[PDB]
Amino acid sequence: PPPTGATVVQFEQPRPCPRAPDGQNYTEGIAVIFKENIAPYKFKATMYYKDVTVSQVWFGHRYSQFMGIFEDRAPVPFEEVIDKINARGVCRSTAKYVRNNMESTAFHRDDDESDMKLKPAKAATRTSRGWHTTDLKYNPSRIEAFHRYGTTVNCIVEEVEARSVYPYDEFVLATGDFVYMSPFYGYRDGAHAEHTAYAADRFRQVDGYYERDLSTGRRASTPATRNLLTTPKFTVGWDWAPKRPSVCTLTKWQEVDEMLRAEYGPSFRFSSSALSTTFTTNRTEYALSRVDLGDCVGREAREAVDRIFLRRYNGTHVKVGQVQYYLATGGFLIAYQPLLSNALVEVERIKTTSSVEFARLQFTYDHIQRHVNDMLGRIAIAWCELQNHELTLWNEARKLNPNAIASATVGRRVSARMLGDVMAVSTQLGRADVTTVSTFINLNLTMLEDHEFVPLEVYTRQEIKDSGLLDYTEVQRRNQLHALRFADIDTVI
Amino acid sequence: QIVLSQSPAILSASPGEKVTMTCRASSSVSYIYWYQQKPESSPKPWIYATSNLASGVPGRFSGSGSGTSYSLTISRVEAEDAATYYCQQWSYNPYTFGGGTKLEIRR
Amino acid sequence: EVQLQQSGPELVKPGASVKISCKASGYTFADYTMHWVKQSHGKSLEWIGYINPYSLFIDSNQKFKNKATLTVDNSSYTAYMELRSLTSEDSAVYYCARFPPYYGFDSHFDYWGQGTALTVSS
Repeated sequence: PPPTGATVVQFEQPRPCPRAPDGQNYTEGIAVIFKENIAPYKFKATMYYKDVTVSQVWFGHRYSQFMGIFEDRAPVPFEEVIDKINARGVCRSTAKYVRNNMESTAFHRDDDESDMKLKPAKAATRTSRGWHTTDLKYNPSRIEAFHRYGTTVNCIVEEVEARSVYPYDEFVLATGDFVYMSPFYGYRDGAHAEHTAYAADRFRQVDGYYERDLSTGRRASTPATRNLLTTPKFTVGWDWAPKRPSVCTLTKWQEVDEMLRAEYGPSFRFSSSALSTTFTTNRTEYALSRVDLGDCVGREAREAVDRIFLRRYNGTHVKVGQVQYYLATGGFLIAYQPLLSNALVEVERIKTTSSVEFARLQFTYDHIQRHVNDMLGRIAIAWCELQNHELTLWNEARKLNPNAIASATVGRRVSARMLGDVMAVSTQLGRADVTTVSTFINLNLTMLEDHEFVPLEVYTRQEIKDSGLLDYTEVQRRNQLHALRFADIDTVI
Repeated sequence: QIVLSQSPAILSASPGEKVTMTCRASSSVSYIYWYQQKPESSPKPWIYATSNLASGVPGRFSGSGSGTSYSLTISRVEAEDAATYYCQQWSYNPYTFGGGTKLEIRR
Repeated sequence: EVQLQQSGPELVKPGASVKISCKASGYTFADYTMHWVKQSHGKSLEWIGYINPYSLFIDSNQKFKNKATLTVDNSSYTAYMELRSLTSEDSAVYYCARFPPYYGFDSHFDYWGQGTALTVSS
């Protein structure tokens, strides 16, 4: 409780205030995003073969018994698909072919050669168009106590769907038959650089080829280039098409009208608000000379950029430069067209991840971070401005009760006096509850509670495996155990 | 528009020795063909499918090659071999022939 | 034997039109294409085009898209070639040649006509 004189104290003077941060410069643009192509190349082929079946029948006294049924597929030759099947819708009743290094000849019904009409097969639900010649199997007539042979030749034409995967050196048919030739092989137009596993006399091309439909009989109007390959089981025909305009190893995934591009040091950051994704690329562009069989990219990007620009950015924006290409992390190729508003005109294979969730977690983290740092940056500016503004009131309250102001500022109960700054040295009944009024402004902030995220899947890996009807591993394990369950593979005689 | 540059334009050969011709193509062709022509006469098929001899040509003639480089050899040249030999492709449109090699014999 | 009998010599004025015939015998005419080649004096062989007598499909050289048109008389088994707007550079020997109606390793010009000497002069 003393006077004052020696020790003197001054108030801190207004502090420099944090400045509103610079802000991010986004380039607006149009983007199309490409992913790895997983779907095979699909094309239409026609199979041309003959079911040849010979039966051996023993004739008892009251019964007859098959002693053997030999079944074989025989290819129709090139001259018969051109001069009989396509010309007249007909097929010769004789199969002449090479099976086991021998020319075998089979006559239908063991009768002389006849041209037999191809007629539509019986209707099945999810099948394609097929045509055949005979409905019945020929068996020999009964004469007693003999073995007799009987031959059936059924000429079958069916239109099948064909599938090929990268590097497009083979293709499959819907029957399950591998063809070890590229779909794009040929003798014309530089197509001989492709892969074939067959001898050259098995493959022919026909220009000016006119399909005659086996049902309607109408010859086609536009000619085609017809490939024809004679495999040892069948002849397949398909229309030739060049490889590069018909194959792309990269598939269009998303078209986005509003793609913002930002600078992230050594990298670009490409964000979408519609997809709620953001991708990270390098600043240097990806060259389209690096993508193997990638001719679809620049064509499908340019077709989608100008369609979006004429529906969204026609009179409000202008393009800047040509389309730019960037390889994002996770295996996404982003084609990007930069834009600018009308008020401001002064080889390898890309492998794409199955999960895009890193880009959606990157969007949602950045969209919260930018809001929280903006709002808390304003509270930091407004707090420094308010504390520098209350010094005016502290300089006037100091001259009224110096004892109370120096005790609130120094830290301990201090008696005070001034000369230009504070000189300061250290220092009934009852009625505890009088009516009270608050000079305080309340502020009730609560905490964000702890949340727990459980594992959640819509379909598990076990549910996706048994979604199909037939498991090939499970059917081959059951069928190869047939001898071990019903026979004796050990005992002789 | 596949040019078939064919060398040498003139080829002298004493009867009995082996000689060879060349046919360079501007791009790769699936097969090269060969045709001889004697003056005031039609061309005749000589070698097809780059190596297969035609109907009635002697066994002293042979062909080889693939892609852009092709050749025509004679094992022991005779006096009846003096003709103009054209290489030919049909892999692109249009079909194009070579300029021609002409065998002279040195008696 | 396979024989391709061709028209013969023909002198013709400039600007006129001429029609060369190639007659076939010894084989079935409908399942072989029929080609036409040009040989100028002291020069090499140029291809013109073909026609399939069965399908009337025509593939041609675009250098001769205004000069040559091709047609087939199915009854007489003859192939025709019509040269239009004859200038001086059309003076050459023209041959007709047999070829398969497909493309394989075998597909070559196995038979040739004797030629027709065509002179555009006055």
